[PDB]
Amino acid sequence: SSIKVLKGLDAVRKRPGMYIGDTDDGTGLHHMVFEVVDNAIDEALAGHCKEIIVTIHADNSVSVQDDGRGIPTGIHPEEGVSAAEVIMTVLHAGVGVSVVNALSQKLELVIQREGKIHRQIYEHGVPQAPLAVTGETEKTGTMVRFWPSLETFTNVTEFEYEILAKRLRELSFLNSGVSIRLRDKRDGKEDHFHY
Ligand SMILES: O=C(O)c1ccc2c(c1)s/c(=N\C(=O)c1cc(Br)c(Br)[nH]1)n2Cc1ccccc1
Repeated sequence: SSIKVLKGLDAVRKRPGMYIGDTDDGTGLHHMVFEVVDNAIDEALAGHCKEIIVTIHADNSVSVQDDGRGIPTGIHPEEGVSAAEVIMTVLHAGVGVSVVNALSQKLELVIQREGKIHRQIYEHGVPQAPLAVTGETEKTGTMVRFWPSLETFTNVTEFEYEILAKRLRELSFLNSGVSIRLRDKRDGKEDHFHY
């Protein structure tokens, strides 16, 4: 279990184009955002009047936040770690957010679910500690922030607002019930897509 997880993530770094697309022309880099957004849209669609927030941070990390159910935090018996950790680290649990985690120098997960805030940090897909309770909340949802690995992504390594805005406008149109916010903390640029 311990070694298959490290191997599944290793397999993604060994053949990254097969999982995320071109790692040199900016395709793969922006696909990283699209993969997390697709998970948030899928959650948004599972509910009513849900909202997704996509933030380009000033340090060229991206966060994707939904106000959905929250990824489950209970122990997954096969692995003996939180379901959230399994979803983030096990390739076989639509390539999945585990690809983004494998190709991220750092990833931060914050889940709001069943009265509690839960947080976990990853480096190159490796958890730094078990998912932990950091406090109380009556909000629900999932926030993923990721810093793409420059051991994978070459040449085009800076996120382009217009590439994210165009995809999110398409996704707003195709999912007319979902609110999508895009925020660029590098310059204060902000858009709200809601059909
Ligand atoms: O409450 C449940 O039964 C339940 C199940 C799956 C599940 C959720 C809730 S929320 C969720 N995913 C997201 O909300 C999500 C993923 C990412 Br990346 C973002 Br941003 N939001 N799921 C999907 C899922 C979670 C674990 C295992 C399998 C599917």
